[PDB]
Amino acid sequence: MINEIQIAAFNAAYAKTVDSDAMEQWPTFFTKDCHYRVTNVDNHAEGLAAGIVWADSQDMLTDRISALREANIYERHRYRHILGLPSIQSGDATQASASTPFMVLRIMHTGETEVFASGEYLDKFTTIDGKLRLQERIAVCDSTVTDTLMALPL
Amino acid sequence: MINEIQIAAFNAAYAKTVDSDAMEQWPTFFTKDCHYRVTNVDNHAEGLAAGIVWADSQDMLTDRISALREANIYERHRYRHILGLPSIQSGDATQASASTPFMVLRIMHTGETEVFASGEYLDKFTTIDGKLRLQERIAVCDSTVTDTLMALPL
Amino acid sequence: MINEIQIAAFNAAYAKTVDSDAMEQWPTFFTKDCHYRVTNVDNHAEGLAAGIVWADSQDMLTDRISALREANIYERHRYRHILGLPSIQSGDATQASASTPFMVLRIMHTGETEVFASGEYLDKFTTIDGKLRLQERIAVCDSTVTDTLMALPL
Amino acid sequence: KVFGRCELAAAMKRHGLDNYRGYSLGNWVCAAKFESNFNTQATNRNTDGSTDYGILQINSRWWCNDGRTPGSRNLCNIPCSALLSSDITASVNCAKKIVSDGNGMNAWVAWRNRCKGTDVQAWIRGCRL
Amino acid sequence: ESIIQWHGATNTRVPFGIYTDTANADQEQQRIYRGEVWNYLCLESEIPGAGDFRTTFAGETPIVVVRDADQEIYAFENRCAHRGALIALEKSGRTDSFQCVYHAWSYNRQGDLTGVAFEKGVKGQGGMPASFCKEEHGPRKLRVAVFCGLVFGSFSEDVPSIEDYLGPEICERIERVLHKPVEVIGRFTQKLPNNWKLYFENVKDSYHASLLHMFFTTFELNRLSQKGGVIVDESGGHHVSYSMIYRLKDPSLLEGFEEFEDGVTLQILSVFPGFVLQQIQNSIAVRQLLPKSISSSELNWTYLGYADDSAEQRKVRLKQANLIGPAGFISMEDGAVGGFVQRGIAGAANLDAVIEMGGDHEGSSEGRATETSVRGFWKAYRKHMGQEM
Amino acid sequence: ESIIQWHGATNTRVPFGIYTDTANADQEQQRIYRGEVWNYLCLESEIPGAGDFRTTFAGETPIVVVRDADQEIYAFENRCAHRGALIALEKSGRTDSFQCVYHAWSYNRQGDLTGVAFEKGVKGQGGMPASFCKEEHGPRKLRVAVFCGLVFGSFSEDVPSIEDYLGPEICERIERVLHKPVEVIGRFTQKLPNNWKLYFENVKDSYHASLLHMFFTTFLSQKGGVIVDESGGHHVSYSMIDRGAKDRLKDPSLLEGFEEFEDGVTLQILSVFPGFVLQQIQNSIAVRQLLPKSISSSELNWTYLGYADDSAEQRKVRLKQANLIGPAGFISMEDGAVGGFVQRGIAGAANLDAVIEMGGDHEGSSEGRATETSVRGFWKAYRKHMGQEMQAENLYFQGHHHH
Amino acid sequence: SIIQWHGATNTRVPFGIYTDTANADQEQQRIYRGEVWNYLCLESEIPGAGDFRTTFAGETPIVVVRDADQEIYAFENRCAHRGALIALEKSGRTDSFQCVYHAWSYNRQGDLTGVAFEKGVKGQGGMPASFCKEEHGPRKLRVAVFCGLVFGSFSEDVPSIEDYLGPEICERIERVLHKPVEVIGRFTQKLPNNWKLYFENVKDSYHASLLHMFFTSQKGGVIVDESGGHHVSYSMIRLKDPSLLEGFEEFEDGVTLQILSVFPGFVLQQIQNSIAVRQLLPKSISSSELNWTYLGYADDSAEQRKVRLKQANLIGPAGFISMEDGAVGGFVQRGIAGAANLDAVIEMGGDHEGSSEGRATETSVRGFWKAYRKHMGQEMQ
Ligand SMILES: O=C(O)c1ccc(C(=O)O)c(O)c1
Ligand SMILES: O=C(O)c1ccc(C(=O)O)c(O)c1
Ligand SMILES: O=C(O)c1ccc(C(=O)O)c(O)c1
Ligand code: FES
Ligand code: FES
Ligand code: FES
Ligand SMILES: [Fe+3]
Ligand SMILES: [Fe+3]
Repeated sequence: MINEIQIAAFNAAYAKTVDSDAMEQWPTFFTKDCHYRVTNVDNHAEGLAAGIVWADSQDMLTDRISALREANIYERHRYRHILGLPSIQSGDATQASASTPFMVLRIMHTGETEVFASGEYLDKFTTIDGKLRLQERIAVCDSTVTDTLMALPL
Repeated sequence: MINEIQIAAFNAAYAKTVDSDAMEQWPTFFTKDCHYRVTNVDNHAEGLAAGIVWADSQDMLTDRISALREANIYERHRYRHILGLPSIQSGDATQASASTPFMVLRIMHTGETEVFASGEYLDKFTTIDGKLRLQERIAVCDSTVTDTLMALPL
Repeated sequence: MINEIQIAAFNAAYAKTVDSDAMEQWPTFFTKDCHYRVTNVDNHAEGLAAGIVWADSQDMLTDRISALREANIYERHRYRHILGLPSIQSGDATQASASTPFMVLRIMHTGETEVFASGEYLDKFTTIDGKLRLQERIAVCDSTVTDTLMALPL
Repeated sequence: KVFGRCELAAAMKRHGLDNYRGYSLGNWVCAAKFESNFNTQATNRNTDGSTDYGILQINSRWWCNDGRTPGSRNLCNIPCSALLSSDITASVNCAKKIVSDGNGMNAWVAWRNRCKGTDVQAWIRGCRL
Repeated sequence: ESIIQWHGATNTRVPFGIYTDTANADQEQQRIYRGEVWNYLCLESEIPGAGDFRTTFAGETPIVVVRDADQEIYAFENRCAHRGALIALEKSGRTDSFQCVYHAWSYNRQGDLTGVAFEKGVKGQGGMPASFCKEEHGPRKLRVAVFCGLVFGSFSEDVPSIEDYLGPEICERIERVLHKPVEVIGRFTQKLPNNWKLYFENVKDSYHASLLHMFFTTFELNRLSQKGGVIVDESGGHHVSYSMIYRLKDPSLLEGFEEFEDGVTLQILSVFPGFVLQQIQNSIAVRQLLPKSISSSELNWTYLGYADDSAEQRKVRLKQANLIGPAGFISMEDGAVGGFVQRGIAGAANLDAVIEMGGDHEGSSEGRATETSVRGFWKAYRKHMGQEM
Repeated sequence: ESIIQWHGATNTRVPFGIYTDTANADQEQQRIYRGEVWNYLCLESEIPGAGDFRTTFAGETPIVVVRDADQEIYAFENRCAHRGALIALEKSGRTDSFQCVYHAWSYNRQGDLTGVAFEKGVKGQGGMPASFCKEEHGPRKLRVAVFCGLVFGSFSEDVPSIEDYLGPEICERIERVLHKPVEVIGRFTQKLPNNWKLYFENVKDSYHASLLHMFFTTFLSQKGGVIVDESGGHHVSYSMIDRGAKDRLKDPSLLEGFEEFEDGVTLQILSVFPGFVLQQIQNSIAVRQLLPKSISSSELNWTYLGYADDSAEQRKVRLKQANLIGPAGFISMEDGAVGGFVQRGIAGAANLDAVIEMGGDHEGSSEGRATETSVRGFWKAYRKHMGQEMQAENLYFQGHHHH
Repeated sequence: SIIQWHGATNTRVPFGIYTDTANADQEQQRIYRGEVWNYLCLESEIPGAGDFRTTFAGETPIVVVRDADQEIYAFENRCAHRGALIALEKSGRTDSFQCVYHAWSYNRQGDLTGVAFEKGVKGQGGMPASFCKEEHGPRKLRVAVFCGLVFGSFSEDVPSIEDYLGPEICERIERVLHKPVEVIGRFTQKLPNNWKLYFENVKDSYHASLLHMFFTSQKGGVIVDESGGHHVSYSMIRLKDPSLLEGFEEFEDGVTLQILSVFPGFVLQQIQNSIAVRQLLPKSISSSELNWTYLGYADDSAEQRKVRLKQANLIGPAGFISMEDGAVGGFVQRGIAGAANLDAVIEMGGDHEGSSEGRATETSVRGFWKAYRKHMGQEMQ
C-alpha cells in the first residue's frame, strides 16, 4: 500500500530540493511522461487547462530549470515550503491519488518574507523500481494572484 | 488506545473538510453532546467562558453551517489550515486530551492572503463504534483580534 | 535507529516549550556541552561563525533565560512554531544529524501576527538516559532581518 | 501484550535498566512480575481516585496524567495511556524518574513485598542477555 | 473642489471625502477625541482593586486608567514627560507606581512625575539644572466620570458632567441594563477595514437592522413593523434603537428568559464618539470603537453576564452570544458592510451620501424606517468639528 | 518644487515625479480613467447568457458588466446610490437584478434604481419625502462598445467611437487575432510592485523586447516594426518572416507551432490606452488588463485564449506555448520585475528625467524595433488627457521673440 | 507647524520632527545628499579589484566598488536611461556594471560606456547624432576611507573625512581600527521608529545604565565634536557560565567600553572584546534599518575569536544590552501619537552641546540636534 507516511517523506525531499535551489534534481521526482501544472482554484473549479507552468514530460521540466539558470532575469529570492499531512483518495501497492496542503514563503535577498502561495498538490503517484514517483502534480493555488513573478516552481 | 497517528489523520480530514467548503461534513467530526468554542489566550488564561463561536451540541454546529450557506452576508473567502503534530496531554484505556498547533490563512476571492488565526486546538477525543470523535474542541487563538469577521469555523 | 517520527516528536515538544513561555525548560532539550546558534543563510553560506544567540554550554542557555526573566525589557509577545518533517543525513541508535524546516509567527499582546522567522534547524542529536537531546542546533534563518528585536530563542 | 520473562529482561536491558540507580536487571523483571504479571495493559483503580497503569503499575496522582485524577502532578510529563502501550519505552523512562526520586524501588509496593532482598537474579537466568 | 465641503445646513447629504481626507482625520483627533467629549475607557469592575490598571486609547492617544487606594479611578496619557515613551507597556496589571523603562522616571497613579533618575547628577556631575521642577512636567491628565460602572475620560475642562453630556433619557436607558453588578465573560477585538465613522453610523442605522440581517427578519427579532422607536439626545451624538416582540435543528440558540420590566427584547445605545451598550434578548455587551488609520478602526467587545446569573441563565447568554461579535449571526455582517462602503466610494470622493429616510429630522421617532439617529451623529460631528453650514 | 514639471513639448524627457506624485494619481482617475478613454472590461463570451455579470474596475472605480435579455451588454459603477456600498459582491454570477445588501435598494441590469426598501415608510411613519424620486439616483452608467468580442466602457458620452479611438490599423490588427470565436483557457493575476505607467510603457517598449528576442535567438530571418495610432495611445509591435524567401531544448515541442494566420507574423503585441493588451506569440493568444492599485502598485489580469475550433493537438500546442507568457513566462517573467527596478532606482531622483530618445523625438510608426516611438506616443496621449501640454506662461517664455 | 522649534537651544525638540513627511523629504535633500559622509562598507568587504556591494545613502541606492588602481568608487544605483537599478546583487565581483533592462553598460566609476543598439539595428532606429554617452550617468559620490571605513557624499563642498570627524573622533576610531578587521557575521534589525530616535538612543549616555539592567567603581565621559553630530561615550577602571564576560587585554588604555557615532548614521562599538560597526538607514517616516557588521581582527587566535563570539551575546537583535535599544524608539513613536504639537525635554547636563566628564548628561543628544538644525536650516539665533 502507498501510505501517508511514504508520501509525507517524498514531499519533504521534494520541498528540500526546491527550497535548497538544487533545482537540477527537481525533474527526477517525476516520471518521463509526467504532467506538472501550476494553476488556481478558479481555473480548477471551471475546468480550465492552462498553467503558469504546464509540462507533459520530464524533459519540459529540465528545460524550465535550464532557462531558470541561463536565460531568466529575476531578483534573488528563496522559497520555504511548509506542508501539511497528505490525504489519499484512492490507490493500491503501486498507484495512488492524493492531496497535500502547502504554503510557500518567499524570502527576498533583501530580507522581506511574504506568503507567496498556498493550496494543495493534487497528485498521482506511481512506483518505479520500488520508489515513489509523481506521474502528475497539479499545484492548485488558493489565490489567483502571483506577487511580481514566479521563477521557481511550487 | 487513541494515539498521535490516529489524531494526526483525524486533524488532516477535519482541515480538508473546512478548507474544501464541504462544511456540511464538519459536524460529523463531533459527538452528539460535544463542545466547540473559538476563544483566545487572554480569555483562556483568565478562565472566561464566552466564544465568538460557542456550541454545546452537534445540532448547533449544523445550524452554523446552514446560516453560512443560506443566511449570512460575507465576502467570499477560503481557509488554508497548516497543522502541527498533536501532543497527547492525558489519557487512559479509552479517552484522550490533546493539543494541536494550528495556523489558518484566509484567501479572499480577490486574491489577498493573510495569516487569519493561529493557536492550538485543546481537544477531548473518544472512539465510538470505530470512529474517532471530538467530545470537545476549544480553538485557543494566539491573537485577541479577528480581521473583519469570522464566517468559517476554525 | 533514530527516525523522522522520533525527531518530529522531539521538535514538537521543543516548540511547545518555547511557544508556551515555559522558557525555564528550554535548556533541558540540550546536552551540558551543547552548541546553539541563531544565524542566517548569508552567514552560513560564507562560513561566518557569529550568532544573534551563541552558546557552547547548557549553562549559557540557562543564563539567557535568567536574563530574559529578571533583566531584559521587551513588549509582551508569543511565538507559534510550525515545523516541517525532518530529513536525516546520518546516525544510528544513539546519534543523528538532521535538518528540520521551521516557520515562527510572532503574535504581539496587542494582536498583530507576523511571520517573524523561517529557515531550518541543522541539528546533531545524541541519546542521554534513553531520551533524544540536542548536542547542536543551528537555527539558519532564511532572512537577514529580525523585526524590532529577538527576546525568545527559536 | 503479555511479555515472556526473558523477552522482558532483554527489553529492559536494552533500555539501560541493568544496575540503574544501583538496581540489577532482575529487580526490574521481578518488579514487573508482581506489579503487572508482565501485562502492558494492566490497570488497577485505587480508592483515592488514582489508577496504576501498565507493566510497572505507575500511579496517576504523582507520575502520569489520566485526566480523571484530582491533584495530578504528572511528574513524568506523559499521558498514562502512553504507559499502556506494547512498547515499554514510556514506562521505562518514567520508572527511571521514579527510581531517582530518593525512595529508590520502594515506590513499587509489590517489588517491596515480593522482590526486595530476595535472589532477584533468578528472574534473569535461562535468558539470552 | 474640497472633498469635505458640506452641501447645506441639514445632514441629508454627507460628503464621501469625510471618510478619506487625512487632514480632516487629524482635526477629528484635536476637536473630537481631545475635545468636548467623554471617551469610554473600561468598566470599574475590570480594575476593582487598588493599583489595578488597564491601557487603552482615546482616539489615537494611548491612556492609562487605574484604581487608587481611595477607591477612585484616575486616567492619564500614556506618554512619559521626558522624551515621550509609553510609560505602561502592559494591557493590564497591578502596580504601586508607573515607571518609564527608558530613563526610569516614576509617576504616581494620578500621572504626577514623582522621580527623575540622577536628577541631582552622579558624584556631583550632570543632572538637571536648578531651574528644573518635576511638578512642571507630566502627561496630560483626564477628567474621569463613572456612570453605572462605565469609566469615561475627557481631555476637556469644559465638557459637561457625564450625566448632562448623556442627557436624562440615555442615563435611564443605561441604568435599565446596568441595574446590578456585571461580570466580564469574554473579550474579543474585531479589526474593521473602514473609517471609524462608517461603523458608528452603522450602529445608529435603525433602517438597516432588518434589511442587512436575515436573522432579525426571518426569526421576527427586530422587524420595522414591531413596536419600538429611535431616541436621539438633544446634541444628536447619542441614540437608542429599541424593539419589542430557513429553520434551526437547535432552537436553544434563541431560547431566552424574561429579565427586563418593560417588554423590550432589543436595546442598542450609542454615546458619541465610540461607546455602544447592547441588549439583544439576554445577550449583554459593551463595545468600544477606536480610529486606527483613515480606512481602519478597532471594535473592542466586552461580553457581560450579571454576577447573580444561575448556571442556566449564564449558559443562555453564552449561547445567544453566537448572535454578536466577529462571528455573530447578526454582527458578522456589521463588520463587513463598512468596508463595502469604503470600497464602493473609491471613485466617488467628490459625491455625497443620501440620508433622507424620516426627512431632515434629527429628533426621536416612533418607528425605525428613519435615518434620524444617523443625521444626529453628523449634527454632533459638525458642531465639534466647526463644519456647521 | 513640482516633481511633475515637463521639460518641453517633446516626450524625450519624462519627469520621474510622474511615478510617485499622489495628487497627479488622483488627476489620472478624473482625467484618464473617468475621462475620454475606453476601459477594457471583459470578453462578451465570458458573459454569454442573459443575467451573466462580472465585476472589474475602470481605474480605481469598481464596475459591473452584465448581459441583458436583449443580448446587449451594459456596464455601471458598482456603487449604491444610497450610502455608497458595493452593489455586486461576487467576481461573477447570474442575476435578474442587483440588490444592495445594506438597505436592500434594487438596480436593474442597466444600473437604474428600481426599488428603495420602505421608500413609503411603515404605517404612515418615516420613509422618503414626497420630493424623493428613484429615477434621480443611480450609479454612473458607462457607454459600452463591443469590438471583436472585446467589451470596453467609458464614463464619457463624448469619447470618440471605439473605431475612431483605435484607428483603422489597430482595428485590422485586433480583427487579425480575434477573427473567429475564442474560449478562455485560463485566468492568472500578477500584482506588480510599480506604478501602472511603468508596466504600460514596458508593453510599448520595442527596445527592451527586441533586445530580449535577440538574446533568445542564441538558442529564420525576421523583420519588425512599430505602429502608433494618431493619438500616440495605442501601438503594435510585430516580428515577421517573408513567406517564400529562400534560405539546447530537451523537449523542442515547447516551440513547435502551426501556421494559422494568412501572413508571416510570428509575434504581434498590441496596446490600447490606458491598459488593454492583445498578444499573439506564435500560437500563444492572450488578453491583458492593467489596473492601477496604489501609487507604487498595479495589477495585471491575464486571460489566456484558444479558438473554439481548436483540435486536441492545436489546444495542447497553446498549453505548451503558454510557458512563454504570464507570471512564469520564458519571455514575460522579467516584465513583472523591470518596472519595480525603475520604481526603486528613482527613489532619490524624484526631480530628474527619464531619457527616451531611441528613434529620435518621433511618435509615429517605424520600420525596425530599436526605437522608443511607441513609449513617446504613450506620453503624447497621456499629456493630452491630463492637460500637461505646454500652455500659458511656459509657452509664452519660449515664444515671446521676433526672429 | 508641528516642526516649530521652541528656541535657539536644543533642550526642547518638537515631536512633529518624527512624523512630518515633507520634513523627511528635506532630510534626504539636506542631510543624506548634503554636506555629510554616509557610511557605505568596510575596505575588507571589497578587498580586490571588481569587488562591490550595494547599499543606501539615506533613501538613495548606491554601488561601492574597488577598481584596479586599489581606489574605491561609489555612484547612485540608477541607470541614466529610464532609472532602473543597475546592480541587483548585495555583493559580487565584476569588470563592468550592466543595467538588465536595455543593456546600458557602466565602468566602476559610474561612467556610461555602452548603449545597446546605439547606432540602430540594420541601419534603422538608434540614438540621434546629438546623443553623447559622456553626457549621461548616475550621480557619482565622493569616497573617503578612514582606518578601513568607506564613506560617500553627494556634496562637492563636504570637508575631508578628517576635518568632518575632527581630531578626537579620528583618534577614538584609530584606537579600535588600528589593524585589519574581518567580518564574523551580518544581521539587520528593522526598527519600528523614525531613524532619528535610534541615532539619539546611541548618543544617550543617560539611558545606558537605566534601560539596560544587565550588569546591575569606574569612571566615564562623553566627547562631542565641534559640529555636535559625532560623539563618544566611554567607560574605564549569579551567571552559571561566567565565560560570557571573560575577556582579554588588547587596548593600551584601560577603556572597557567605547561607543562612537558619526552623523548621520554610523556607529563603531567596542564593549570589552565585542567589536562591531552599525549602519542606520531611514526607510519610511516611522521605520528604519539597522545593519550590524560584527568584527574580529584578522590576527585573532582561535581562543580570542571564541571570546568575541561569546561576548556577541551582549549586542545585536537579542543582545543582553542592545535588545531593548531595538524597542525603545518604538515606545517613543507610539507614546507621542497624540502629541505631534508637544516637545521632548532634553535638559540633563544643562543646555551644553560639548564634552563632559560623567554620563548623567544628554549633551551628545543635544549635539545631534545642533548638527541636524544646521544642515536642515532650522537654527534660531
Ligand atoms: O435595530 C437597530 O436599530 C439596531 C442597530 C444596531 C444593532 C447592532 O447590533 O449594532 C442592532 O442589533 C440593532
Ligand atoms: O516584440 C515586442 O515589441 C514585444 C513587446 C512587448 C511584449 C510583452 O509581452 O509585453 C512582447 O512579448 C513583445
Ligand atoms: O554607555 C553609553 O553611553 C552607551 C550608549 C549606547 C550603547 C549602544 O550599544 O547602543 C552602549 O553600549 C553604551
Ligand atoms: S522617555 Fe521616559 S524616562 Fe526618558
Ligand atoms: S448603501 Fe445600498 S441600500 Fe443602503
Ligand atoms: S533603464 Fe537601464 S538600460 Fe534602460
Ligand atoms: Fe446591525
Ligand atoms: Fe544602549
